[PDB]
Amino acid sequence: GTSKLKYVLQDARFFLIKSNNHENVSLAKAKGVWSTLPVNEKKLNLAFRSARSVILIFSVRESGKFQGFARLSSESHHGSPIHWVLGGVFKIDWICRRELPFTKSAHLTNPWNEHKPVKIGRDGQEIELECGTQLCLLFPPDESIDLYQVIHKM
Repeated sequence: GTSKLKYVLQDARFFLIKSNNHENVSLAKAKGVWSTLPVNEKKLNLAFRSARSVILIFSVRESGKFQGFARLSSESHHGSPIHWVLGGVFKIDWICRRELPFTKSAHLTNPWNEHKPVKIGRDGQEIELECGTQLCLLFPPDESIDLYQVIHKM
């Protein structure tokens, strides 16, 4: 079902994360971590303190798709070295590891990026609440993830 997902997304904040390659998203999916440039690190740390859930929605540049979305479980901290393909490290809990093609989100516009389609935005672009909620609900359900665990951290 979608009820626990909607609960996690209630009053959440949403950020578009762009990656240059699939390897970095695969690493983040396996290790439950993400790292970003300092200008975005500061914004995510501010948002983590401000909202019950902060959701990162990932897209690999030129893939034409989103690769999934996750929730921040920590502020950034400075751990084991991650061999990214090229600041601090955020811990993240994945909510959906399934893909969504850009074609399926063509009806969604982001008020915080001039009402451009939500697929459009620089790495770190915030997505307004309604658009972000609708985008996350478009993804295929990831039956391998139990959101009971995610709820306990809020």
